Amino acid sequence: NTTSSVILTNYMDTQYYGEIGIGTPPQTFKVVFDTGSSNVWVPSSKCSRLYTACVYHKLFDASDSSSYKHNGTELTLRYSTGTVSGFLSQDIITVGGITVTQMFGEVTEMPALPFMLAEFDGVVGMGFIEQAIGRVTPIFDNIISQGVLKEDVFSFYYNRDSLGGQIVLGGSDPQHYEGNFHYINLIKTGVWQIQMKGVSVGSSTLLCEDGCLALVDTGASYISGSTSSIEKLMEALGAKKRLFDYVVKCNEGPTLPDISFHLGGKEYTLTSADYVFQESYSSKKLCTLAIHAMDIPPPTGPTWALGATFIRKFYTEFDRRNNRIGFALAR
Amino acid sequence: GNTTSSVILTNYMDTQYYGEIGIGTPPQTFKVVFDTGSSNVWVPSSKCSRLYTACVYHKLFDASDSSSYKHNGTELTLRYSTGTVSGFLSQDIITVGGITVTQMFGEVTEMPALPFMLAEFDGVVGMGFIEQAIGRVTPIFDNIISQGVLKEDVFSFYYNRDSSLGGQIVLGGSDPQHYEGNFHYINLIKTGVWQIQMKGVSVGSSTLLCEDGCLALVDTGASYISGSTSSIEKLMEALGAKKRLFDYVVKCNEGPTLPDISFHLGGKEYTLTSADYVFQESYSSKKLCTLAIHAMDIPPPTGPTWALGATFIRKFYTEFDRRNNRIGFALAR
Ligand SMILES: CCCCNC(=O)[C@H](C)C[C@H](O)[C@@H](N)C[C@H](CNC(=O)c1ccccc1OCCCOC)C(C)C
Ligand SMILES: CCCCNC(=O)[C@H](C)C[C@H](O)[C@@H](N)C[C@H](CNC(=O)c1ccccc1OCCCOC)C(C)C
Repeated sequence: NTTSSVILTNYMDTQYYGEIGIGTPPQTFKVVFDTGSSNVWVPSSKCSRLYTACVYHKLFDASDSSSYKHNGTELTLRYSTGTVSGFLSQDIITVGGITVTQMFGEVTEMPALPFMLAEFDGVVGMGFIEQAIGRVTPIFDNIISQGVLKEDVFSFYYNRDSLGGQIVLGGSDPQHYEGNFHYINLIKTGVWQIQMKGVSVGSSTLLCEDGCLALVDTGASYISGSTSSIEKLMEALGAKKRLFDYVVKCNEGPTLPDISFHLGGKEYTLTSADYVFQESYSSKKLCTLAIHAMDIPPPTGPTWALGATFIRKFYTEFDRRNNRIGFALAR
Repeated sequence: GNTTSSVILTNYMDTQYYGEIGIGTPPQTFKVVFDTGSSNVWVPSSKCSRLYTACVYHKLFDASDSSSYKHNGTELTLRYSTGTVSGFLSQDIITVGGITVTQMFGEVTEMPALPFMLAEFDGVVGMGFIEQAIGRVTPIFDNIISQGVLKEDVFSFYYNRDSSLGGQIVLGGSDPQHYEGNFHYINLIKTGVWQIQMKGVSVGSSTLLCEDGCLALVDTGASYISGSTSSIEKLMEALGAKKRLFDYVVKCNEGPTLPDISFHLGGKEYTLTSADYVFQESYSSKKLCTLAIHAMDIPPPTGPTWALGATFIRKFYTEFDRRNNRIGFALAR
């Protein structure tokens, strides 16, 4: 019976990473926990000094984990934000309390933009075996294997910028949501994607009636749409593009409509407050939105994806055993 | 025997963790610190001259309202690492969460404003052993233990990342809703004090410091992790932080990059990443955020020691096991 709770760090509301320890003795890295992919990886005490990205991070030393059993496979993880390439090996990862012996990637090649913007070191994928590049069996399907935690559900709390945020493997941590869940169902097992039958703005449904797809990605900073969805949405908030990104001007952020994401029956609404990055109400300044365009490519893509922005407002729970997702007001 | 009481605590800015005791019949309630570095109990006294303006700003024990107060009057002076208080003895019934003890305590009559003008708590409930209690005033935990009440002769401290309950002490056990993983116990070097042998602090990668060994008192009534000036400043050299008089300070936009500090308590490696020890009020180029580790030299009564205060208890649930004279740490949640 377990609830293993991993406490997270909220770095500027653009990224929340918590920590695993790998090896015996454990070597701890800060990692993001990603429901949009399935492979666990950390940098290697091997990663080329010329990837400022290796240099900078923390690096796994395969020769200090007594328990380490190498394997070899050149792994190539193409992520929607950049592609890392390393080689596969085995050790003991400690998650919270739990201890799983898990094959992971040792990243060797690591392309600086963006993993040097990564304030973290690696990713644990809470995704599916079906997404796992090279059928390496993911940590949750594997922790599940040993049968220790008490429900195979795991949930995410992301806090506003303090606690920071937590993952609870085994159930929900009830102090951080209010009311009871209402679940939405996976379209097909293999992805934590669900169906939005619309995105409204204030009142009027603007797009995505005759619904479009929703990836629920905990390893994502924002709400994302296709360039042109996001276009029409910005176009309606009044928000305008500055150079990179869209802004609105701070004193007017109170004015903006709500977006409402109609997920299966219910409506998950977000106010200006939840999506405008409000460093003041100054009349004299521009304030960024936390909704962003990002083209996800088509295995998985092209899809809208609900990352941190959504999850700060709604506690999410990933009900692995019923292949569905729950949401409740987070607090 | 069998009982567990739990005291609840209020967390003021991860710096002050105070709970509340009731002394007297009727009870005068006082906000106090449950301190494992000292072993006397004291509260400000009605007789404190209000020229000490800490006594103007605190709540005082007016002993002519307790029907139970038993005079005793021996003066004692309490010399803490941060400042000294002086006063005399008294006896009355203190309540420490449900449990009731008659207890000899100090009525403090001279309370120097620095640093107690700065303290949200009114007094101290020393949780140490009798070998460090000034004047042998048999410590509150030995009194509850002679009462035959508790399920186990242990107390546990849970200090919470501030922001709903601030923390919780359990008397007689350990609450497994605030720890995960298994306990890890480190034995005491001597009986008399909650101090354990520690070998090597690691900044980032290599055992930078306390290589061969040094002591670590695990003091719940202290906000920071302390180390000897002669040793912290080298740790501080490495982290590259600045001295600003009483604390250390780093340019705020560095914080979230500063290398993990690791502690080697008795056979495992307890580790703080840079959230754990950095008071991130900003991510600016300007603004200096404060590191929550700073130097301070505990005097050689209790050796010169590293003191592991609320920055470590905040991550590892601590069970002070008096019964086997050892301290166990586990993960907090
Ligand atoms: C198996 C190959 C992946 C297939 N699936 C995908 O690519 C999904 C569309 C999305 C994918 O999971 C995506 N979440 C990956 C993320 C993206 N991370 C970054 O690119 C990243 C780098 C620097 C700074 C921030 C970044 O995002 C962190 C967001 C997490 O904080 C909540 C991983 C690497 C932590
Ligand atoms: C029995 C006499 C032995 C004295 N020995 C010692 O001085 C010990 C080594 C340290 C001692 O435990 C020390 N921690 C005492 C504490 C320290 N507190 C303060 O100095 C202090 C003053 C103002 C504001 C806060 C302070 O710290 C409280 C921190 C507790 O919150 C976790 C007392 C005065 C409440």
